[PDB]
Amino acid sequence: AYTPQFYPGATKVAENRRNHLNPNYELEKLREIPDEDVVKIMGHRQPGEDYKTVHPPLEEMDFVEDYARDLVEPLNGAKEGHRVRYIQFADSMYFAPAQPYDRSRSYMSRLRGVDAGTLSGRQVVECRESDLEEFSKNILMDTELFDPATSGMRGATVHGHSLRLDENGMMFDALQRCVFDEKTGHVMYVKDQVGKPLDAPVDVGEPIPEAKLREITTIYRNDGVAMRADPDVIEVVKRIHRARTLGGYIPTNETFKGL
Amino acid sequence: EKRLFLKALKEKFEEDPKEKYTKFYTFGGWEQSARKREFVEANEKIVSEKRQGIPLYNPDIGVPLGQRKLMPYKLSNTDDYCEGDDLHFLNNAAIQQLWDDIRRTVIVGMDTAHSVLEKRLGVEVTPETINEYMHTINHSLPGGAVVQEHMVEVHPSLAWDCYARIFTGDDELADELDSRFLIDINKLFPEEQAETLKAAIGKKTYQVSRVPSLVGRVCDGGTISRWSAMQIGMSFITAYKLCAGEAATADFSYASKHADVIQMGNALPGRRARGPNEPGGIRFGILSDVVQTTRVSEDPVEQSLEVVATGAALYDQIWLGAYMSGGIGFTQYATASYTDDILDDFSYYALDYVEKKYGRMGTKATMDVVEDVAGEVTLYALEQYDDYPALLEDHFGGSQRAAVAAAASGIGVCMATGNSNAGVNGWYLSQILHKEYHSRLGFYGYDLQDQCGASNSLAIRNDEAAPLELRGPNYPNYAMNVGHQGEYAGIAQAAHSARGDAFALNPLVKVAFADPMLVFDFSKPRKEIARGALREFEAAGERDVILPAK
Amino acid sequence: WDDIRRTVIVGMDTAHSVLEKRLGVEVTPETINEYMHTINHSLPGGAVVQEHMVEVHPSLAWDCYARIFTGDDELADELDSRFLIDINKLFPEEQAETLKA
Amino acid sequence: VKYEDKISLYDAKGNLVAENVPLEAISPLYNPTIKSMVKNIKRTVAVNLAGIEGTLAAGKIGGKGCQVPGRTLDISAVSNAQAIADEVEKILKVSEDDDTAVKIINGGKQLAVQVPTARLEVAAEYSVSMLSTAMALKEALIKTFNIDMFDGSTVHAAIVGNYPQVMDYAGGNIASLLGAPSMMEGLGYALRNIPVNHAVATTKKNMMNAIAFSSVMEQTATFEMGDAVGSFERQHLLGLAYQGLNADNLVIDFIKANAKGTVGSVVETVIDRAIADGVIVVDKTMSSGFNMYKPADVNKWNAYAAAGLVAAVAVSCGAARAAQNVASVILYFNDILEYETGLPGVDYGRSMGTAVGFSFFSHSIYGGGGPGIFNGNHVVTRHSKGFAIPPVCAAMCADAGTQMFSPEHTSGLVGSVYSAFDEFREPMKYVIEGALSIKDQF
Amino acid sequence: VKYEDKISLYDAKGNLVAENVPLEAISPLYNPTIKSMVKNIKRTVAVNLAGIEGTLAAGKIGGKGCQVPGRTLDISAVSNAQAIADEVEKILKVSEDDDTAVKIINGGKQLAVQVPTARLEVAAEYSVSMLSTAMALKEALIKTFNIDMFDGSTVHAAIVGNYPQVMDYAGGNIASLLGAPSMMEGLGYALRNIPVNHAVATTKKNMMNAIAFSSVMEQTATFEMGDAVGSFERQHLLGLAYQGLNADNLVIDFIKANAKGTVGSVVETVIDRAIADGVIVVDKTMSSGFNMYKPADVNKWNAYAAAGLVAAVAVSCGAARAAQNVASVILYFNDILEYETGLPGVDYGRSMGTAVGFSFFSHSIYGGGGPGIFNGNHVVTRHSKGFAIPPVCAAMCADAGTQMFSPEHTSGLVGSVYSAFDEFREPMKYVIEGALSIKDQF
Ligand code: F43
Ligand SMILES: C[C@@H](OP(=O)(O)O)[C@H](NC(=O)CCCCCCS)C(=O)O
Ligand SMILES: O=S(=O)(O)CCS
Repeated sequence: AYTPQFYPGATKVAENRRNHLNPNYELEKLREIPDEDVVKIMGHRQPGEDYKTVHPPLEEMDFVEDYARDLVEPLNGAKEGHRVRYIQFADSMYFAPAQPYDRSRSYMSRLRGVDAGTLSGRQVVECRESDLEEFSKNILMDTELFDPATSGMRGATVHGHSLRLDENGMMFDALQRCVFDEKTGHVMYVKDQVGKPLDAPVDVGEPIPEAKLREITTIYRNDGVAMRADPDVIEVVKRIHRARTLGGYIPTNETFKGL
Repeated sequence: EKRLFLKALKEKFEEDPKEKYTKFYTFGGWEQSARKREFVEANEKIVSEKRQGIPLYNPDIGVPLGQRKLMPYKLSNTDDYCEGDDLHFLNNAAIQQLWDDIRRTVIVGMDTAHSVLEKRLGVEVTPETINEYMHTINHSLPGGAVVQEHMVEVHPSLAWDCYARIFTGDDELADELDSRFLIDINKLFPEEQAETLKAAIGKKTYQVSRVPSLVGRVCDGGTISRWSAMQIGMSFITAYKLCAGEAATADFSYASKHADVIQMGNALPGRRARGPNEPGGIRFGILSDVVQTTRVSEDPVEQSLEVVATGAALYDQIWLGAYMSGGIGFTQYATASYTDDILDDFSYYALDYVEKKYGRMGTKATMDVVEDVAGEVTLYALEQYDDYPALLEDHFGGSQRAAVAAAASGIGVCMATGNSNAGVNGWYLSQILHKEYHSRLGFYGYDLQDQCGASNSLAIRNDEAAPLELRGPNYPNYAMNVGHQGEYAGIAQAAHSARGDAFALNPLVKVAFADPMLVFDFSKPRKEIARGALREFEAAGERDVILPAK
Repeated sequence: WDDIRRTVIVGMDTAHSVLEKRLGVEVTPETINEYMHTINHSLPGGAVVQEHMVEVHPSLAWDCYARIFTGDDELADELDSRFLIDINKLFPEEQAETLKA
Repeated sequence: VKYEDKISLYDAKGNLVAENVPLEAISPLYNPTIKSMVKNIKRTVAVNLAGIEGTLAAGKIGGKGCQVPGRTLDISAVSNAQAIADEVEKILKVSEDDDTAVKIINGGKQLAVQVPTARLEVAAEYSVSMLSTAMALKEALIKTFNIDMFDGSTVHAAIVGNYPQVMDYAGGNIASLLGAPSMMEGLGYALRNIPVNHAVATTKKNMMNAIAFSSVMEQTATFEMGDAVGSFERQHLLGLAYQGLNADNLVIDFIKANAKGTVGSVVETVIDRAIADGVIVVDKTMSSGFNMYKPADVNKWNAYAAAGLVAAVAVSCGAARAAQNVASVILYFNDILEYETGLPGVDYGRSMGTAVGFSFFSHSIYGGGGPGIFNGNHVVTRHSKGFAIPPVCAAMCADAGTQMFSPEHTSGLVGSVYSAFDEFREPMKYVIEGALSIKDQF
Repeated sequence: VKYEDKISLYDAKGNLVAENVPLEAISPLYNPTIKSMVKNIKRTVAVNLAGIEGTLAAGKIGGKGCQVPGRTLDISAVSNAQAIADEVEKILKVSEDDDTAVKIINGGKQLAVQVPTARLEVAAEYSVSMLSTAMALKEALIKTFNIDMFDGSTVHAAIVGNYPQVMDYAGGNIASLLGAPSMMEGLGYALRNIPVNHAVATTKKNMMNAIAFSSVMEQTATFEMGDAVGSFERQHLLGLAYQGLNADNLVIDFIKANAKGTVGSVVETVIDRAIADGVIVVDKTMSSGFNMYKPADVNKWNAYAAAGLVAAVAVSCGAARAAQNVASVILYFNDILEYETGLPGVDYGRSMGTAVGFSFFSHSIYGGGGPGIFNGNHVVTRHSKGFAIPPVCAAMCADAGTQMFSPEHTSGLVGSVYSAFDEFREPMKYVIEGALSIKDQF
């Protein structure tokens, strides 16, 4: 068959991007946050109530006989008719281990039936609620993809991805959903991602140290490693740009001889 | 190292610009800014007096503002600072007058009208008759009715900004005409630029009608052409005593107000339905010709950057900010192209790199020059954001960095090659290289035209091909998204600033906006936006003489 | 002409249905009053999210109002009268009944 | 059959051609000639190669007064011409037995390209012709002279002109008889875009042929608008037959009877003919004389009045030998007829309203242009459903060169392109022949 | 003839139909089914008789929340639907064998009319169908129920909402698959003005049939816009064949190979198939070990990527059973394909950018809405020439009811009217038959 190569580049950041893109790569486990804590942090529902419904289950409702549609198996939240909810992260530009385009690409190459959207200050994932909670707790929270200092889950008022970190190494948060306690050294969540305060603070764990953050980040920086140290990614980008330009001009084999 | 943006970073940030750490949540909220406090007192007074208790402005509800330091904003090449609220187009009268002066401008040629008067109507056309016509149209254009006291007229102080001007490439007609209402090309332009513009225009005479600003305030942009045409026809049948009831008058009406009319913008179709003289219809070359920096400066980077500032303040702040979306708008989406010298430093680096490697204009536009120039400028601009945390904090939005770096790269390519489509191709390559560098690009919009562009920059298909001077906000890729249209016009200017051209697309637009009688002078667009931010810009269109004082 | 030009009427019934059945958010007259308080701040040009945002001068937007009227008398009863256009108070009785019908 | 009306067909010289022709034989839904003109108008594109060469040489791309320095291409389109035409024909070719026709006009300086009907059979609108011709011409110019990849935008701007920014062909050198479908006054108004001057120049300044061309386009457009549907179809067919195609020699007879006459004499002859043919009868006589008249056949009376309107315009504008009289003649023909008989005028006052429109459009400083640029896709002239425009063709044909908007000044390219087709140069003769070919099927 | 590459043909079930079919057999300029679809889509009009009765009974003329008190008419159009349809057929008939059909749908509640082809042969555009149907319906309602002369204006307002004032059909009870020509955002965009919900409701929520319908309409539009002429034609022909008709069964095979997979697994399946078929080859191997790829066939690689894009959309939106994932899947299929292979995207990044704007206007405050209201004429989804809309149609077919603006909410009259015709409902099984009919003519 064909063996994938995911991304170009020989640098450490390109290797981290390849590891995030690879679905057969096991992400390193760093935390252990229970499912109820992640559910109460997302703020969509309290742990204990049933999943609300946006449409009846696929077994109860009737559909037409579509051959191409019915040979793709659905998510468990799809056949139960669960509503579509969101989890949204803000990633700092100062050596956060996950980055918005990197996350999007990794989530589209790893998860099934998800809507990934990238921005400068935020990256959002939309999926069925039960599946969203499952993959959020299993992958997005307690892995190398998350750092409680440089990455915060903010459903609204996202600001701080390009701002300087504070004296505790934590990202700026106008709503202050995330707090740092010095007597334990951990990081606590006092509000959900929307901003509503919780009944009790929930501990997510200690922040990842900066030296570890340098070797697991997926962003190019002058103070870290730069794109000038990785000319292969720049060459691939220039090749993609030239191929786009030549295909837009005249889409023939003769035009692509000057590639 | 010495950087052009460093001084604004020292003034705006208490901490060192290279320092990676700071503190927040200790600025008192919105009370740190005098503009917000003034807004609060004005809101309480306005509610209690006019609104009879209906709430208008409630800073307590919504986001708690002022959690971080609300930085002031410099204006590039100017030594003055202002808050960001002063740069909003609703709070800045200079930006409103910038759009008002463009909207109220119609250029009409008078050579077919003179030929019809001489031959078909049998009326001699002398410079004295042209002076008489100019007096008549200057009386009649604002609200005037010639020798008809019974006719209802507009108050003259209500239309003090209205003027009717004339210019011509014919030199002896120019010195035989009155200098009261003449746009003199020879004394407003350098000698080589004046010769080039006279050669491009020819031996033809054109009139510039500046419809009063209040007409554009009450009505729309398509009102201006009808107003100017009607007043031109009335002044022509008054100054030259002609019968207004024969078919020869209809032929003369076509020759005088429907033959050589130059409009600022075209009408827009479909869901973006608008009339002429609206900012979606203004091409990038026309806006490059509106800005007059080639008159007073020889630096190509400054010539391109004034067009960048004007295009930002029009397309992103007014057109897309209100005309297409509305609300708070996209003010600091656009001011980041003209607040600090970040774009100035990046563009000057691009010019220096191009001059060292390829000369001023020493290379034919090929692919390899576009790739290496755009890549070098993009890498420099992104590492400048990397090693200056204050620079990253100033341009907090990834859109308010992508545009700046890509504008610098496109400006450098347009210096090196002189082709505007090569410059926009360099822009698109810079955008995708930015995306792969930071794993980030603008808002969530923001690169419909930057992944598509690569293929449509040199396309030849019907709805995909256009020179960048002929492109505008109605170009299908550029129709919706903020942060591109203003910098595209600077790239179009940078193609002609590299050649030292007197104009970009229209010589008549270039001469018309050199008029000293304009309230907004387009020679220094950055300086007047500073004046409107400091509340020292006297705008037009105010109905102070028809309103009570209490 | 300015008052006619600046007037836009939007039916807030599909939005309530989107809130109720797509997002699972209940819509009460208390939430409608909170929404009216919010939109009377946001429509002139105030900031509700997005820290480090500029706002327009309230002196230039004193004529900006966001109003609500309902053909439902029960909803119009526990609605804040500051933002409410009352059909029963502003119209004669027969005209009010015809308009509500 | 559904219409029992029979017409006798006459040529432009007033000689009889055939008798007892059914009224639907000249219908746009039945006549093969009218179908052929509609298809040919939909698929014919005029290309100005000399304009392209001049625009590219001076860098005059854009619009009025627009010039881009540095974007100048020195190609020789007129000198090559045949090679460019062959390349355009090869690109536009679908089958080998295609109707693709790129012919050379005025020695290489113009092209008259006809795109095949295969590309129009799968098109919802007629704009496929101009866009396909523009694409083929761009490819032919890029391949013939080795244009650099960075100048294809300049070539596109020279050919089409500001299209992605301005939804029109403004500063280009490619033209068609029909405008953009998004630039119509109303829905179904595409066929009322040909001005009077284009019709006059296509027919080589022939009176009856220009009248027939304008009437055929206007009434086919009323069929396209849905106006001539149901109870209005008979009135529009009668209007077409009697106003444009000289049914029963009415226009020629009225002109011959009023060679020395005025508009009022034309009105008198029209009333006399309508009384003699039984179209109108006396309704009642008032106390002060003035026997009122009512129509025994309403649509036939409208057709008679329209034929008399054309004849009155011809008589007055042949007396004056000037085309400036059209508005007054239509207006006061309708006024005099109405207050002479108590009968409605042509199109029940719509012709008079359109004449008032012509008056304020061609006789004042509020006006613009002359009568030669009158077309039904204008807000001034749209109100009459094909009853006020064909007389303007007779007026411009009777003009002795005293109009600024002469057909020579505005429609030379249109005449040189569309005069080659026989059904366009002489629409009257070939429409009559097409009606004769389908007589027996009714 | 000029293209020597052959394709196979498979149905919607993945079963082989025929082999060695030439590429031009599915061309819009050659395929009889595509020509018949374009001809029938221009003459078919959807009529809401129950909507007409409800509008007249309550005086709901005007549009959104508009009532005119006093202009209330009480008619029984649903009960007299047979007589109304007979009168409409009588009015619209040209000859006696003309393809005029007025069929009754939902027990008189809806009416599906087909105006004759001969009425459209002499029309420059497609607006003749709706205007002619409106006039025929007005006459049928006036003469069926003896409506007063002063209420025919109310009847017109009920049938067409505000047409003389608003150049559209908004408040009326008449509709068509194509939009008004005044709403076109570019010339030749008439076939691009079919929203996704209309195509989904027309095909009765069948995924492959909706993909075929949207692909046929979009690529026929690219032929109409002049985009797919000359050297650009082969790319659009292969895009129509592979993305829309599953020529080499690429779509079905990719979906079957990724039944429990993600977008990335579809990407690797596409790259593996393209390598195995010889479409792409290794250009160079870099110092990092990255294998840069180049296309041995540019247009075939384009078609393979487009088919894989449709397959990835189907896989992800069948896993989620929600239609809000199209923009993300179209974005990141291309985004990871380009940086996995070094190859350009589906439409050289014109379609990834379409997804970047679709992701804007499907998840923001600034406009757009649900995926079902977009179309090729929309300013957000016009940039990809027939390579991004059939994925949206497939995703809306895979939606289980998570969208507020569903095809049931948006296209109820249009879907029920246009699903009654076999050619519109199942375009796959008839386009394949039309290709088989002309397989031997190349
Ligand atoms: C709610 C939205 C969705 C939408 O359609 N627009 C919003 C909000 C909107 C509102 C702000 C309302 C207010 O003041 O409360 C307006 C002004 C549009 C309007 N006319 O109402 C706006 N944004 Ni937005 N918006 C902006 C920006 C941005 C950048 C912020 C960068 C970052 O720090 O994360 C991000 C995009 C991103 O995904 O990266 C952004 C997002 C968003 N923007 C997201 C989510 C905001 C969140 O924080 O919860 N804006 C900027 O990048 C700067 C320019 C700024 C615009 C106003 C100005 O120019 O002053 C403003 C423009
Ligand atoms: C998509 C379309 O909106 P509709 O779908 O037509 O409502 C279109 N939007 C825009 O172009 C918005 C432009 C400015 C808002 C975003 C700026 S980044 C418009 O307003 O007509
Ligand atoms: O977040 S969005 O990109 O949707 C809008 C930012 S102004």
